Amino acid sequence: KLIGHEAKLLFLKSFQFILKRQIRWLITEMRFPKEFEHVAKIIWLKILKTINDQPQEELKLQLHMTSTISILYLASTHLSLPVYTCDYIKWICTAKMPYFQASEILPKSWRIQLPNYYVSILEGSISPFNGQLYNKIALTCGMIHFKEFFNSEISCQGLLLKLV
DNA sequence: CAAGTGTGAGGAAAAGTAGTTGGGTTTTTTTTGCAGTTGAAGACA
Repeated sequence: KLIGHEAKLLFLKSFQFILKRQIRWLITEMRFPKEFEHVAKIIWLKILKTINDQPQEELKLQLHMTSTISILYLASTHLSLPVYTCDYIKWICTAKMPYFQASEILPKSWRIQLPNYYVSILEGSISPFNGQLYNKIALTCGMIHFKEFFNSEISCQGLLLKLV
């Protein structure tokens, strides 16, 4: 039950939390060592950097259900391990991601952290429409300045194989 | 043929809050024994 800046801070925090839970199932499923884990961290460390700057009372951040996978997608692309469609289908099919419902957290309490123009909107609101999927991957790249930072973006001779 | 600024709204969701009701205490301001006695109507010198 918190409104305003600090409501945002833990909405921030919770967002922080689930992405991390997302990443570790990431490792278990793909077993792609420290590497997958740490690149993902700093990626959001980088994402956080900008959020603090336009703070004051900037509440444009609260990321969408999609921002998290865009983040993991961007980081993977760095690592260039896989593909998007395959990743998305696999994730939905096995609920590999905690993406769908936001009750996990470790919140019990973050849940009650009331919603404050936030936390309630997190975890499992809806399924992606059209580009919409990327309509934010691009934004994240925008926030990130990702292309300069990370090598070989979107590539994969593996998507071609997957496709044939 | 084609690419590019400016921008209004549509939509979602948990909890609150509405309407309609009821419950709910609350809260509350037929003589059966006795003995005596008074007053009565009636009566009298």
